[PDB]
Amino acid sequence: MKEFYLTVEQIGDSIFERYIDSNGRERTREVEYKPSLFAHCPESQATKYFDIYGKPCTRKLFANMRDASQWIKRMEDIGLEALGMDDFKLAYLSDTYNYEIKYDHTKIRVANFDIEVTSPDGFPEPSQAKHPIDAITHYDSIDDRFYVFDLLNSPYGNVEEWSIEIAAKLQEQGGDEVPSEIIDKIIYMPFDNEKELLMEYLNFWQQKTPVILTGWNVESFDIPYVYNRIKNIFGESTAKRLSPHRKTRVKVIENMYGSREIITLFGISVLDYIDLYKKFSFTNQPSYSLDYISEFELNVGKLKYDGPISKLRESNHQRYISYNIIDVYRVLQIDAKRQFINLSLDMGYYAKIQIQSVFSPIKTWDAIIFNSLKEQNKVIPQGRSHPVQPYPGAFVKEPIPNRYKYVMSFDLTSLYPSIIRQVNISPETIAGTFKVAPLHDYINAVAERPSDVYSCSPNGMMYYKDRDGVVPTEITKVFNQRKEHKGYMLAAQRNGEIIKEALHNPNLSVDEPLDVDYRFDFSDEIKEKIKKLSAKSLNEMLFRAQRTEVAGMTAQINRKLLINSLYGALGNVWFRYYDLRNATAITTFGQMALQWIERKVNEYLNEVCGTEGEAFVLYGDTDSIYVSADKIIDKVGESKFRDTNHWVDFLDKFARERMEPAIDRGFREMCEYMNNKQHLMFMDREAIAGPPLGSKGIGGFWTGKKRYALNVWDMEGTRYAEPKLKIMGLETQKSSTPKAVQKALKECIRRMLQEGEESLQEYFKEFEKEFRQLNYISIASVSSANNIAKYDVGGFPGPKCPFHIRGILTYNRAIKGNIDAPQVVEGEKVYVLPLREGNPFGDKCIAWPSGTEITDLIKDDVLHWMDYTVLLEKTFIKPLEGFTSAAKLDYEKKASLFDMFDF
DNA sequence: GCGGAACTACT
DNA sequence: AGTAGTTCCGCG
Ligand SMILES: Nc1nc2c(ncn2[C@@H]2O[C@H](COP(=O)(O)OP(=O)(O)O)[C@@H](O)[C@H]2O)c(=O)[nH]1
Ligand SMILES: [Ca+2]
Ligand SMILES: [Ca+2]
Ligand SMILES: [Ca+2]
Ligand SMILES: [Ca+2]
Ligand SMILES: [Ca+2]
Ligand SMILES: [Ca+2]
Ligand SMILES: [Ca+2]
Ligand SMILES: [Ca+2]
Ligand SMILES: [Ca+2]
Repeated sequence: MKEFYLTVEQIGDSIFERYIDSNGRERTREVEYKPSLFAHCPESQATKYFDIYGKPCTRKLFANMRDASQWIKRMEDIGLEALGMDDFKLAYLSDTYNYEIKYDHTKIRVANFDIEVTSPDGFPEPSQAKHPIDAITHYDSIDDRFYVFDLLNSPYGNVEEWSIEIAAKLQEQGGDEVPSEIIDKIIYMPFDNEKELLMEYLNFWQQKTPVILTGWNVESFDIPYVYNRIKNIFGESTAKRLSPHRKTRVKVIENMYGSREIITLFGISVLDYIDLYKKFSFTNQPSYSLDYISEFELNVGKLKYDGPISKLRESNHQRYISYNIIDVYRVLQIDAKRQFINLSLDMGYYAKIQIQSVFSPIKTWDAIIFNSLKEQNKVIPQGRSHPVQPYPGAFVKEPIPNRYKYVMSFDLTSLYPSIIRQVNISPETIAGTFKVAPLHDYINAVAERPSDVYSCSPNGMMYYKDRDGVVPTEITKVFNQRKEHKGYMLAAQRNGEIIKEALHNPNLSVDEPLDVDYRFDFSDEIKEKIKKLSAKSLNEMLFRAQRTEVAGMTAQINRKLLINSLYGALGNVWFRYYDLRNATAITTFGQMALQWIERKVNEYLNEVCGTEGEAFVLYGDTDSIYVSADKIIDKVGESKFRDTNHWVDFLDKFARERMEPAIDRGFREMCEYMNNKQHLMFMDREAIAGPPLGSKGIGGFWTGKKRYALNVWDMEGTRYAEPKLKIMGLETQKSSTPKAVQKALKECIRRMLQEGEESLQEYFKEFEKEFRQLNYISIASVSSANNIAKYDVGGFPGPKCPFHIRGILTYNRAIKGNIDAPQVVEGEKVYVLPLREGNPFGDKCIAWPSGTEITDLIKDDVLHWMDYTVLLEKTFIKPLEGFTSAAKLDYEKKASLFDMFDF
């Protein structure tokens, strides 16, 4: 079909691009690309080229890129603007693919790899690569195979080959539980020497050069390690062969006692999945280990193996290798579920950029606006720098800490991109300034109307209402494109059902899969043929209908992610269209809006319930307001409600038929007041929360800004079977807290909201004793010792020493003169427990090796002096009180039943 | 490292 | 205790 690119690169004066041919073959190309730039000219030399300001420009075509750059520097001294796209890779993509790109991921080579490197001393530093690579599994998507390169005769031991027959059996037999559907997709290659092994790994890499490279943290470890290693042994010029163009660029970094290398390989796109998972996940994981995330996303357990990690190879090789493969596999399962690489390509090919530039909102948007502008003979402004300096932020109401029974919230749609469209804020729409009053004067409609000819903002800017802005025109385009892909998706997910129903009655015969476009609901003619098709054809059509559905879905998650990252570009000094005054016009507007709708709602609810000065808005998000329906319920006794599911119904209607309308009216009166281009502030109710009918629960509470808990029944229309707990900033998932205390802290919240003060106390008492009876290692902690030697002063903790190092020294002191005891080594991993004051160890804590169990040398004292109380009060009662105090409760009664017996 | 949450440590 | 100063994630 139409060809698409794989990678674009600027190597001096030529562009090096890898692409897919019109006949589907992968091809490479070199092009001494000849760029163009622009310069302003007089109103008599004008042609067809204009900047966003309307002033004419003349084109300048250079012989090569070096000249073009050279001409920009030169143009700088003269003091004249150099308009035009200065990143020549994007201009070349815009010229070579002047049409919507339609790609076929099935022709794109995506590589996923992980390596293993045995280390006696500390964690192997990549920038040094002193330790040999004894394993390396490479999964190629084109071939759908797991290529395992297993070493066999290292300076750290020699071993037996891996056995696939074993690998698939139950561990309870010696097997490694390697998934079934993976066993036949493995190609095991055993080697007798590293240098050998390594060379083969390169022939492999040239014969199957990745286009996209993934793994779990391959960017800050695996890649630099493989690079430096090969370098060390064969030379940087036979290491640069990991680059299809023999060009690399090594960047170095280091802070105090940490240092790293990130080797950018020319001609190949690196999308580290961890880096990727942290961006599109939108879920803060308290940890990002392959192990933790794999559990979260796959409810799969941390593969077991005993002994210290640094010797798992000479100890047990079989399992050593099997856990290398499993891990590469766990990463595919996460992608097969999150589909993040697939989202990368889509967004990448949409903006026409290098796929990795997806991590940068600046590049992506810069390309979109450029391409949009170029198709109109428009010339982009030259990027000039400006001093970084903050401006007002998001208004966040300081809530009065307390309990809140009935609460329903309202959110306004895509607030910021929406302001940019309402006020018409863009760099070339600025039209003036006005004498500005205090912000309070504006939220209260006390100040004078700024203008009757221009669109304004509370900060003092005015914009042109007669012309569309470059930025706002672009936002609207992307917004309308989502609606388009929604439809395609729904129609494909709909044509999908039709096809399945057909499959219930396959026609015994031989036919073909119909030639139809799945983005559109099938015609009656098609539907009628479906019923007669065979099972082969039909099953095919289901694939293709299913393919089309996912495609339209990713397309819209894309336009959605895009729109949300725009404000991030417009506020960044390095964005080509940045302007401090505009960035501030958006932020000051958003503030005013929120506090204006606040006054209005407080106005409308006090009138409707017949009262005065009452405050119904208890808290304000940056784009949300939380209202307490307390009186709105008291207005109806709360004894006239059948079940709880009844009042949820009632409030649901009271917000749609009365709340919403009074809100829309208010946002329009503000649109005129500020005289804006188009009214776009849409604030719809989203959540309904409170305590189960006829219960003692409190409903919810706020401790402070961004810290609250709500018992939610309905969210934007969908009624929950079981109420859901919404927890924000109460830190109930600290990595520092024992898993059992995380579950207990969440339990006290549910009981406070759904059951009540009484029910709370009962439970605090319960967890109290059950916690004091937990195994030690249960409540222990982990961290590693990677700078103990320094912190060590004559055997004791030196100044500013870290807790775990204190333990690693305390342990270190009780083991002097013993050889059976597991020693702690620089870089290893350890366990830490707080010791009770007065212990035989002489310090407040102690640590020990995580790879083996506590020496019988100290075990008994450790168990006897473990400081349960300090942990219990530090991780469970200190935070618990924050909730209770603010909510006006007590997790323990001071006076109980016994003080009736006059003992 | 990055960027930074997220932990000590001090006037 | 706010405000200021450190560790350090993820990788064997
Ligand atoms: N319009 C436009 N072109 C740019 C800018 N920067 C570099 N160019 C280059 O301008 C040329 C585009 O002109 P083109 O559309 O082919 O002109 P025409 O087709 O002869 O009218 C290409 O070499 C672009 O890469 C820019 O900011 N705006
Ligand atoms: Ca790894
Ligand atoms: Ca590993
Ligand atoms: Ca990284
Ligand atoms: Ca049939
Ligand atoms: Ca919100
Ligand atoms: Ca208006
Ligand atoms: Ca909504
Ligand atoms: Ca101190
Ligand atoms: Ca220091």
